[PDB]
Amino acid sequence: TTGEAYFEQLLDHHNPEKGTFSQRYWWSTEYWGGPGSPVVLFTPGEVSADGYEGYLTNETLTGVYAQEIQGAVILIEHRYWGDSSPYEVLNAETLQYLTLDQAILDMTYFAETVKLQFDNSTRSNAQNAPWVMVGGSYSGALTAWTESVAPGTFWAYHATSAPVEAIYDYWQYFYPIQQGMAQNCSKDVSLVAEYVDKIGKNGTAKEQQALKELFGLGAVEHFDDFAAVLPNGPYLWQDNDFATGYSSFFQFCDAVEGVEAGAAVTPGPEGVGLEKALANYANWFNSTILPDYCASYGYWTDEWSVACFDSYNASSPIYTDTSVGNAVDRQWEWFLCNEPFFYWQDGAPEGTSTIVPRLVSASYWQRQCPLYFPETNGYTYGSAKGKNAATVNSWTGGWDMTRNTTRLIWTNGQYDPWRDSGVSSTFRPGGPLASTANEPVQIIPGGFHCSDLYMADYYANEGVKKVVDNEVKQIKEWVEEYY
Ligand SMILES: *[C@@H]1O[C@H](CO)[C@@H](O[C@@H]2O[C@H](CO)[C@@H](O[C@@H]3O[C@H](CO[C@H]4O[C@H](CO[C@H]5O[C@H](CO)[C@@H](O)[C@H](O)[C@@H]5O)[C@@H](O)[C@H](O[C@H]5O[C@H](CO)[C@@H](O)[C@H](O[C@H]6O[C@H](CO)[C@@H](O)[C@H](O)[C@@H]6O)[C@@H]5O)[C@@H]4O)[C@@H](O)[C@H](O[C@H]4O[C@H](CO)[C@@H](O)[C@H](O)[C@@H]4O[C@H]4O[C@H](CO)[C@@H](O)[C@H](O)[C@@H]4O[C@H]4O[C@H](CO)[C@@H](O)[C@H](O)[C@@H]4O)[C@@H]3O)[C@H](O)[C@H]2NC(C)=O)[C@H](O)[C@H]1NC(C)=O
Ligand SMILES: *[C@@H]1O[C@H](CO)[C@@H](O[C@@H]2O[C@H](CO)[C@@H](O)[C@H](O)[C@H]2NC(C)=O)[C@H](O)[C@H]1NC(C)=O
Ligand SMILES: *[C@@H]1O[C@H](CO)[C@@H](O[C@@H]2O[C@H](CO)[C@@H](O)[C@H](O)[C@H]2NC(C)=O)[C@H](O)[C@H]1NC(C)=O
Ligand SMILES: *[C@@H]1O[C@H](CO)[C@@H](O[C@@H]2O[C@H](CO)[C@@H](O)[C@H](O)[C@H]2NC(C)=O)[C@H](O)[C@H]1NC(C)=O
Repeated sequence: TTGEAYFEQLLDHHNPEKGTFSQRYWWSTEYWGGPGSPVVLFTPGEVSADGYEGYLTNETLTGVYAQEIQGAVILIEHRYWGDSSPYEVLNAETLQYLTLDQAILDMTYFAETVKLQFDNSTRSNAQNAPWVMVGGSYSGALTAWTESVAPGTFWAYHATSAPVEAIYDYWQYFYPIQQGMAQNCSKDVSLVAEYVDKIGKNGTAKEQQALKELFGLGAVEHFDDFAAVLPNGPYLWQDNDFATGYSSFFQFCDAVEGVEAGAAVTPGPEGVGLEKALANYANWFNSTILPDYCASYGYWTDEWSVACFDSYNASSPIYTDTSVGNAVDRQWEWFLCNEPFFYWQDGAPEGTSTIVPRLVSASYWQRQCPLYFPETNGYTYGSAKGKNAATVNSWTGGWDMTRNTTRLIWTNGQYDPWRDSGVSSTFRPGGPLASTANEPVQIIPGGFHCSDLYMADYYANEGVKKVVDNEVKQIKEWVEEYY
């Protein structure tokens, strides 16, 4: 049996008397064992909960967990998304309560205090029953940070592809993509990305314009903004999966190496060279990607519109649409500018090879925060009041929260673009966290973003199956310890 309910969440957990707001949540007792049985808690994170109904199911890791431990599952919508915002206009004033501190106490308070329709008794709240927090991507960092910051409510935690370390200049976002990408495609995307830099730095107004026209982006005023489209190639890697097959990422690397989908003859490890890779890249963007791009924000109808790419128009609707269901996910942008997480997705520093133009820099992204959030009735975003990535790592422990852990399990993906801000990062001091009995961690060979949350991956790849079986076994053994 299933249901949808509303929980009256505290607006300010340190001031419970500024009042409440309504937060949307769903539950299934499909595998529930009755009072005192476990509860598996999940939030989609930085997104409306519309369409996430599958996480109540054993087609996702969350239900698989519930089936094996005979618990219920509850999907909770994160504050400020979907039907769970305390305000209908999101600016620097109203967004003041969208904070990691508040999100964390949101879950512990919910688990400790919600009056569940399938159990009016207190006997399945977190004080009298084991609650398992599961999350991937930011929700995984939320799971882990709750273990770090408010340890005593949930019984166990599983965090997959969690970016627990806040990083300002996060060029390492593209490092795993470089590694897992084909060699020829890696070298050739490096060539094009470094050419865009040389034209933007040491190049003429005429050279710059010509280059921007190869992509069909001649009307883009700022060269900055043109360089920011090129990761559209590497970005597709995050849409990968062990069941996506011949996916859009691989279609892009074929376009760059000048071949058709099932070609008999292909380039070797060294690729096709700059003059050829430049044209294929440029033609791939103008042909497949650019059409209807801006139109997918709903703010423009023109199929060949080029306005979405203008990050300097302070009046663009990507900045001024303050509605809860805006298109750019400004709520997530607030965490980046205010917490501050940053995670700015940039080209590598000068010593280091890059598949993204170095023009796409931390400053490029930082600049956009006051346009997303102009100063409102005295309030700003935190990185303008002096906060930085150490503001968060000081509090959460970042990478080093692994030092004292209890009943928390990590999964990461070998080629996950969010790997290098998580616990298995190659840049973390000492290298990837070593697995221990007390604190297990495993890396999915060849893995992408949260590639163990969909069961389609379980059947499609024998590596995921090993990882899914071990962690399901660890969550079972740990919950049994509650009795
Ligand atoms: C130099 O540059 C080259 C050009 O870019 C580059 O080649 C490209 O490499 C990438 C990465 O290796 C290839 O992507 C893979 O493609 C696999 C499918 O290949 C078949 O389809 C391709 C697409 O073409 C389509 O074309 C038409 C379209 O209508 C149709 O034919 C159909 O749609 C085709 O699919 C073909 O390109 C490909 O061609 C092979 O066979 C041809 C003869 O028929 C031959 O001409 C081809 O030549 C190439 O290779 C040979 C060497 O063998 C070389 O001599 C040639 O010159 C040329 O290089 C080629 O042999 C096929 O017909 C995908 O399976 C694969 O995706 C898997 O992996 C990723 C990443 O992990 C996952 O996202 C996917 O989900 C998927 O995972 C599944 O499969 C893997 C298997 O490894 C498992 O690990 C997973 O667990 C999962 O398994 C599950 O699903 C499977 C079914 O999907 C089940 O089997 C399994 O049991 C599980 O259930 C990836 O997309 C890309 O195709 C290729 N491009 C070309 C043109 O070749 C070079 O790498 C590069 N070299 C260097 C050194 O840098
Ligand atoms: C996932 O859960 C479904 C139920 O939601 C399981 O299907 C049930 O299986 C039992 C035993 O085989 C049957 O008695 C039920 O009639 C099935 N229910 C439905 C709705 O089909 C399914 O077996 C589970 N999958 C796995 C891999 O364990
Ligand atoms: C690891 O962290 C846990 C959680 O913060 C610590 O457990 C606390 O220990 C103090 C002192 O004994 C108690 O007053 C608290 O009630 C405990 N809280 C919980 C939630 O268990 C634990 O001491 C830490 N372990 C190490 C080795 O530092
Ligand atoms: C910045 O964005 C605003 C809003 O999208 C643009 O203003 C619109 O311009 C179109 C034609 O370009 C008019 O049809 C609309 O009526 C305008 N609406 C508003 C609210 O201004 C503005 O042109 C953009 N600025 C630049 C330099 O491109």
